[PDB]
Amino acid sequence: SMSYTWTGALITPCVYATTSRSASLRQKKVTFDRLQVLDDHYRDVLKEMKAKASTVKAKLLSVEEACKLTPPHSARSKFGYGAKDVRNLSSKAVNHIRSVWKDLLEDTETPIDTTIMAKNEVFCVQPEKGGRKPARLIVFPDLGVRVCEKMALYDVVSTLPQAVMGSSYGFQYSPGQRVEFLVNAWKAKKCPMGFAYDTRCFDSTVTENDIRVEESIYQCCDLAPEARQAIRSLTERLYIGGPLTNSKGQNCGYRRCRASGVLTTSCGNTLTCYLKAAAACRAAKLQDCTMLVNGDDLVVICESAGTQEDEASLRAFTEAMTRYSAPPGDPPKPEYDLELITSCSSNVSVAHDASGKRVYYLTRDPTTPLARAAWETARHTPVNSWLGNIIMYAPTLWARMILMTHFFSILLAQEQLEKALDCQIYGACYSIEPLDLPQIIQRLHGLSAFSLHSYSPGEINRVASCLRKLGVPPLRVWRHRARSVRARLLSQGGRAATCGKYLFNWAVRTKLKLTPIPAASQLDLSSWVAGYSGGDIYHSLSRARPRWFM
Ligand SMILES: O=C(O)/C=C/c1ccc(NC(=O)C2(NC(=O)c3ccc4c(C5CCCCC5)c5n(c4c3)CC(=O)Nc3ccccc3-5)CCCC2)cc1
Ligand SMILES: CNC(=O)c1c(-c2ccc(F)cc2)oc2ccc(-c3cccc(C(=O)NC(C)(C)C(=O)Nc4nncs4)c3)cc12
Repeated sequence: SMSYTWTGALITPCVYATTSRSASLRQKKVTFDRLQVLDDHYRDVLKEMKAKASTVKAKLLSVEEACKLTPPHSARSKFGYGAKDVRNLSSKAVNHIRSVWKDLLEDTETPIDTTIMAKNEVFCVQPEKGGRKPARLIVFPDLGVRVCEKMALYDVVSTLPQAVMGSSYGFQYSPGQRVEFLVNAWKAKKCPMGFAYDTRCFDSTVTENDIRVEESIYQCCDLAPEARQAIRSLTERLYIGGPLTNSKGQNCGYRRCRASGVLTTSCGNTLTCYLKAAAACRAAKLQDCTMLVNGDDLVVICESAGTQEDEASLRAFTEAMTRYSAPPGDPPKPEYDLELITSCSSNVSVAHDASGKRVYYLTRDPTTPLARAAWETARHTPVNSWLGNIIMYAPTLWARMILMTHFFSILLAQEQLEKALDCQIYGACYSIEPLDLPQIIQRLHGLSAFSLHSYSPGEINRVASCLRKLGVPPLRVWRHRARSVRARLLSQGGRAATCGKYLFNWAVRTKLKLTPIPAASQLDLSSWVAGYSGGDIYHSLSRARPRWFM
């Protein structure tokens, strides 16, 4: 069937940023009929997956438990109540949720309406690479449905993917753990080879059968009968597809593929992609495959059988994936250095800590993080990629020298260090206090993140070239600026001084010996686990039992 059908009704809205005018170009790309042929390899992997799912027990979340997970800036309900009312357990919201739930338990076929919108993403615009890129589409049900999804499937999506995929489940890793997995995977092979597999419009390639296969995996859990019916009804009425409505309330068409704004988007895409990829590994007869699946993103580390054999295996892998209804965007390239694989726009690099020891870390081209940050300083935005980039890429030269320096000088100038901000980062929305960045960074990357030096020439040159291209002052200017920022932060004591000490040690002539932050142990990061991209999940950072002297 067709991934989408359109009535022709325009997608209405509620460093450059893509608008809902360029959404028409995206519609042509994402619209196509799907051809899917399955085999024994696919059925075998599926059964092995289902067998692992069988070990899972999932709790049914209460109205309140589910309400408390709602982001405060989550799109308001067309039934006149919003994220705040939900979070506050307002009788109108709670009563409207209890009815949506009842309807899911009682109505098994009626499609649920979804809202289609364009996601305004800030970019740079490379004139050498060609032209502009279209805006991505966000398909999501009403607030009431969204709370019900959490009641039925939050515990499923939090525990099932790791039970099924184990170490292959990307979303379970902090950036430091992800790198540890990749490096060990690489080191474990006699002669390693690796590649990234990028599917052309993954959500669109997802068939209504793919969606039932994943409900079949969810159905292996020990579920409460209401959770079972909710999963069943949500599959038929929402996940397999339904009608598309713009912000103006007009019908835009109909969908028969993955909805990007549902709780099961990351989880379902991970399971689906893993299933197809593990099946394709067998079809292409790759030896000793290690997979890292992160939503629609895939990295395979296998055993090299020689340049010509490896190229042959990859073509076979692609042919299998295509049959499974997962054709590639760009055909995969085999790589013989781990640092050469690019996935989730990232690559593994190496540096030294304070004692000369090697430390691996994730990095990426800084152009987009810098442009988005340049836009975010220019105009107030409710979701800051800059803070997600600091947290995600804390060990990188560019996050430390440019992002940290620039934004702490602004927070200093606005006496807003204490003010919690909402940060994006791939999936879920996080409420983070900039003053907590050192503990966060220590927890996610290690104390070494504050002592990294001896960066590779390639990384240094990438960062420097990028600054020149974007009209950003050079690294020597940033070192100067970070010395004032540091000085002013130190003079403020407490967490602010820790920000100056730890985050800006790189800027001082004679380096300070940095001890582990004591308060880093008391931060609760238990929730940080799974990917909830479109999942509408809110996690505000908390600390159990704070020691007074902190
Ligand atoms: O050779 C030497 O010895 C010294 C050279 C040198 C060169 C330029 C300056 N510039 C400045 O001081 C000013 N801008 C900046 O000091 C500035 C800071 C951050 C900037 C950023 C981003 C960086 C990431 C965080 C958000 C801010 C961008 N641009 C920046 C400019 C350049 C700009 O204007 N816009 C963009 C556009 C896209 C990408 C980045 C930028 C402030 C007053 C005059 C302009 C200072 C020193
Ligand atoms: C298959 N591809 C991959 O696995 C990735 C590769 C890659 C690159 C090159 C390779 F040769 C291989 C793999 O680079 C990546 C960069 C980022 C992400 C990512 C995506 C989603 C969440 C988080 C995350 O870390 N988010 C934060 C809140 C910062 C976090 O800390 N999350 C946590 N989640 N649980 C505990 S902590 C990170 C994933 C990949």
